[PDB]
Amino acid sequence: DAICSKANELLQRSRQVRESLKEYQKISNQVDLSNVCAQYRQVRFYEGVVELSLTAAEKKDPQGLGLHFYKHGEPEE
Repeated sequence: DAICSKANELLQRSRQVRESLKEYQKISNQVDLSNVCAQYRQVRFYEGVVELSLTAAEKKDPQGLGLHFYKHGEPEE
């Protein structure tokens, strides 16, 4: 929440103008990231953003739970 707001600000300062990028990496998580992502791109940060997205994906899951889900591929839990 508040942390998220801080993150947006973190990037926002970075929008104005390496360090802020790092600060973002620390914060990265969830849906708000979508909006935040557009911001990363503004200063041509495509490459870092992908690892960012990927790391986040792994961070929530750790780990390999989804793979099991696919194996069954069941609609059940």
